[PDB]
Amino acid sequence: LREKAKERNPDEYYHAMHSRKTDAKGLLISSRHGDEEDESLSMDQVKLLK
Amino acid sequence: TRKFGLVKRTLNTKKDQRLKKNQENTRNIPQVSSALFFQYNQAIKPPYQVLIDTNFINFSIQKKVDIVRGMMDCLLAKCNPLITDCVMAELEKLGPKYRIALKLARDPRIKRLSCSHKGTYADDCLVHRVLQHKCYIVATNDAGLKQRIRKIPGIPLMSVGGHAYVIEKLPDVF
Amino acid sequence: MLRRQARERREYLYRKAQELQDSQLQQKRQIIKQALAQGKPLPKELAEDESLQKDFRYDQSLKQVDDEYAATSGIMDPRIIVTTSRDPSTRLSQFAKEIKLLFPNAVRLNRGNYVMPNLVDACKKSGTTDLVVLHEHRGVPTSLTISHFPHGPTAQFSLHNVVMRHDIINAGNQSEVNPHLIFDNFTTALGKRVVCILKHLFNAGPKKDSERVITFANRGDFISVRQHVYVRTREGVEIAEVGPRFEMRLFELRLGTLENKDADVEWQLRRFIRTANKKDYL
Amino acid sequence: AVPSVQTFGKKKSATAVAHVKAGKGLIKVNGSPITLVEPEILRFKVYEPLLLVGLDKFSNIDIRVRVTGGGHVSQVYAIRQAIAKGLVAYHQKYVDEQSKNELKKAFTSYDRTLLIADSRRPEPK
Amino acid sequence: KISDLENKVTVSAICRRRLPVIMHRLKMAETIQDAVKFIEQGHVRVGPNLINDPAYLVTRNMEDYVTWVDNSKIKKTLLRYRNQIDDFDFS
RNA sequence: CAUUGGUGAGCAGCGAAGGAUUUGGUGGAUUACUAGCUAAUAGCAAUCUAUUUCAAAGAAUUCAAACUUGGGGGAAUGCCUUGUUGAAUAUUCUUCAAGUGUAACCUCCUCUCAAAUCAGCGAUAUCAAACGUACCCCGUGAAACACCGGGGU
RNA sequence: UGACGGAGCCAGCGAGUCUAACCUUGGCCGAGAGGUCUUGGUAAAAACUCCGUCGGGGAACGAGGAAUUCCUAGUAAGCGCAAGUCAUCAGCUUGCGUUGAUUACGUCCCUGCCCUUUGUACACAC
RNA sequence: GUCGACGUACUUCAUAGGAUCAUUUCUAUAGGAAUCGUCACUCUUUGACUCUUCAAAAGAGCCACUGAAUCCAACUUGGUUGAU
Ligand SMILES: [Zn+2]
Repeated sequence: LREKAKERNPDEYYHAMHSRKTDAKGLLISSRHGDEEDESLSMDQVKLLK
Repeated sequence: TRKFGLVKRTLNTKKDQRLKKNQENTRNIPQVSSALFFQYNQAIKPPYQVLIDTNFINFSIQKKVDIVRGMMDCLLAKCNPLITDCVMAELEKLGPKYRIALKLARDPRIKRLSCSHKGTYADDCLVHRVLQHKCYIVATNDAGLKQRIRKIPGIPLMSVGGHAYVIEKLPDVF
Repeated sequence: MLRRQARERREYLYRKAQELQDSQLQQKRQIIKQALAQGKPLPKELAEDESLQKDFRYDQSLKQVDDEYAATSGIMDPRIIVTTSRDPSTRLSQFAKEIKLLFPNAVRLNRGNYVMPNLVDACKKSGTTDLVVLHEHRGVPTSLTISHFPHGPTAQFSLHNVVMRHDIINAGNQSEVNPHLIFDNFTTALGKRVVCILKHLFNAGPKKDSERVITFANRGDFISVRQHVYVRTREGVEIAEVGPRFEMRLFELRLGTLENKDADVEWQLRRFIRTANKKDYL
Repeated sequence: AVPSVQTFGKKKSATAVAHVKAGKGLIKVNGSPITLVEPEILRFKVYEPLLLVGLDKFSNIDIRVRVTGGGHVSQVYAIRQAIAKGLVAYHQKYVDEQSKNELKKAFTSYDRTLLIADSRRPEPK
Repeated sequence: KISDLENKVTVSAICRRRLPVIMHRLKMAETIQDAVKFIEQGHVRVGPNLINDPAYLVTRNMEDYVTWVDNSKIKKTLLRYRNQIDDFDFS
């Protein structure tokens, strides 16, 4: 796993570099809720859920 | 607004169905027989029903024994020997210099039972009549057929040697 | 450069691992050449191959220094760097200068607050053959590594009996001319690795009558190196000693540089083994 | 959205991540104003990208800078680097180009270390 | 091997020193069609000049020097993933 | 406390009988403008036909012609090339033979990657629930510092 | 190149169900091994910035003689933190980061070392 | 010092009986089933075509006129005797 650090080739572009983000320390963050649909409730959904 | 990486449309071979070679595109566990013990085969009782090869007839002539009268000497009980329809199709196919065996094969005490096959080859007509029932008692002297039946459990194989016949997998020898 | 220098390592591996699978084909093409030359019988699995039969019609035209040193071997002079561990004692900072004098083409760069990456990586850039780093215990120098730079091997040496040159007398200063060498008692194939990794630290082709000769002697698994001058009298050669006495012992041999620390270990001195004291070059 | 520009600044082992966005004119370092930098003598070493070009050009922008690594001095060389880079990379993006070449010629004549990292890579003799 | 020269010289050997294969070998684009999509749109370059024919043969020596073309929208997105853009480069 | 994240309520401000986003279709450009048609020194353009023909001119390899073929090996039968047998009076036709002759025809190669995905497996982790430990409370019960259930921190 | 006490903020390597002491008085339980509690003794990021306060040695010793060696930029030097990787070191070793200069960078005059003394290589020039 | 001779030790070498497919009829065998000018419906498989998700990237570019859809502002109608 350290051998892959030596050979990162920092021109690599995979198309899932839009859904993933990265913390400012440098290691990535992944959501607790995981799904694409459990992101954050809209105001119309909260107006019903309250 | 035309798309990128366009390429001339051409014939898939690994995927298309119009090609001849690409046109092509419940378990079964047979129960071991309700007769059979571990190897004992507790159902076979006299009289016996014995299948016969071509080879068992040919070495019966060289060793001067009757079929029916000579089998009862080895077997000590009554037996009904019965040549299948595939085996008689071999005995005719052996030809002119085996015709004295073909006379002795058609004897009204030698029974005949038909089969539903597409073939002459009686070496594999015979084992298939044995797995599906396991009441028969094979009389062969083929080397490859003996090995084909000694792996089958509980089927008394019978061969000819020296003077009289010999049996192998009968527990009730005497 | 950094991407180029990495990818030549990757292809050098795949050119090396190809040879191990083609060493078997290297062996069988000896049999075809000899049996064509003298001898009828031909073995079974080499008989049934039609692949290797057609393959031989090209292969009939084919035919030693180490594979890392192979491109440079006699052509280019080495340029080497003797550098010290970290905040050196004033005894060993003298002793790096005797290593700087024992080789030709050797410069001494004092090390402090360099890292081993940016001293390696700022040396492949400037282009040097290899790197000599020393260590010490309380002024007595103990260890020594030579590490060939263009992804070449390294050899961590332990060196026990040292006598620095500055202890003795103000007898003068060394000859500094290209030395002859003396390699004694190297029989093992690992012993030939230590031959070809030490030998290329000297400038190629010494004169037939240069006057200082550097012996590398291997009695009892401790490579013992001394520095000598010689003159030839009317009957015998008479010699005298200048420069350091070493005992020396390699104990691990990586295929990468001394930067790398996870490279493949060609050899490693096993201490803790039931037959450790028995064998030689083990 | 919000117009921003992110530039880096680097001395010995200290980074400096300066987000520059259009705003009101506040300049923060680590969630603290730039008048409270630690070494207190080198505070005018980070007022250089403020005072070289003129303090008017910070009236519409925000300079959020956060630094890690380094020491006391070698962070001050990182915040003066990322404010100069963060100012001169906002005028080529969201303000006028002729502003940028006025700035890049202003920081150059004063001290080129504001823009490009003076990397003191080793030399063997 | 001297008999690679008759046995291993195949078109699929010479057709994988193509540029879009090399951009898939160096893990630049995800797939091999998608690399043709990035060459044709103009995001890749060899040294100074960008390359626009997809079918550019690339020397093993020249295989070092393929990069994304600078200030591109596809070399900008890569640097946002590592949170390491620097718009003084206007990456 | 920070959002350089999403939704959604408001205000300052900008604000001439409204504003913003998105898109279908046609036109004019995208190089430097001398008109359409035909049988074209002229005629048409409502049409060339009951002048549209004759005359003139016009026939080279005495029958040059795949500059075009993925690479090995073959080519029986073909075809080509040369040699020959036989007939009609040098060519035409016919018969047989031979060619490290072959862009017909047989055969092996021209695929199997210093590759990447999807599926299994599954770690550093995460959310919830139950269960465990201690602690007070409530029901059941006549009652047990309850050896009955439950709630809570 | 001070002494003390607060306050201020700055790193980079490092994470194997593995990381760690001795001696003693005394109680209780236990057939014992031992358990448990008790008791005393002995070992074992900094510089930096800011404020407050201050103005001989306990004989060898007040910054180290002649001589002598190393040393050219993130270098000399100052500072602490870390790990202990089959040799080597724990009386220490090797890493890592912080703050970081002066003086050369010329010349063969000296002391050494070395090379050459057919121009051979092909122009022109010497 | 190496290479023979002998002794020892291991490794290796021969398979056979059938059946089917292979020739633009026919693999050699008569012990084998296939010669038809088609009209519907159901079901399944594959391919385009238009949108399109993981998920972007790039626009043969600019103007003019006419047409449409969405979103507020406005107005009208219904709406606490109950709109969503
Ligand atoms: Zn049958």
